[PDB]
Amino acid sequence: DLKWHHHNITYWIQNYSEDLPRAVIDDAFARAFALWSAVTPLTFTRVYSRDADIVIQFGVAEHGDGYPFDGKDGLLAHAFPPGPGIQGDAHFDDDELWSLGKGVGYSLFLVAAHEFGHALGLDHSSVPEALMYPMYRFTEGPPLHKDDVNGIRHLYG
Ligand SMILES: CC(C)ON([C@@H](C(=O)N=O)C(C)C)S(=O)(=O)c1ccc(-c2ccccc2)cc1
Ligand SMILES: [Ca+2]
Ligand SMILES: [Ca+2]
Ligand SMILES: [Ca+2]
Ligand SMILES: [Zn+2]
Ligand SMILES: [Zn+2]
Repeated sequence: DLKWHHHNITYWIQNYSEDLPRAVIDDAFARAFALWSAVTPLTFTRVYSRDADIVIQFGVAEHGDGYPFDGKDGLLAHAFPPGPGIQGDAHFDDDELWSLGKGVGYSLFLVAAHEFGHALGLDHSSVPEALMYPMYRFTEGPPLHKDDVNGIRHLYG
């Protein structure tokens, strides 16, 4: 689907990377969601249930959906567009080192914010400063660009 048809989105952290403490991973995901909820009518609530809209997984190689990861670097993560089942879900390649990004590894916060954009129905942007641009680059500044917000408002108002 192009967009979620309800506004109260739920998410389930199915498993964890050992790269970071669980509370840090939880917080990284919460911050990524808060980025999008500030600019949409959507809310994001954590649940402990397989019936969540956005199921979050860490995995390596072929991890059950026919879109395999590739070891260290290269592919970082992927997410399915809105809809039932696997649709909406977000998977992170645990052959990466997940971190807060400033030093070694990839920022789990930034990559999750990008993936959650796909999970809400956004495609890749052509603006290099936008969050939805198809290349990772670490930044400590505001991730959202006009294009990201215009993209998400087009879907959600
Ligand atoms: C080369 C691109 C197109 O591939 N990426 C996947 C992707 O786009 N996943 O969303 C594809 C296979 C779906 S990615 O995993 O490498 C990747 C590249 C950049 C980012 C990214 C992360 C934070 C901020 C901006 C871009 C995330 C994954
Ligand atoms: Ca990889
Ligand atoms: Ca789903
Ligand atoms: Ca890892
Ligand atoms: Zn997957
Ligand atoms: Zn992407």
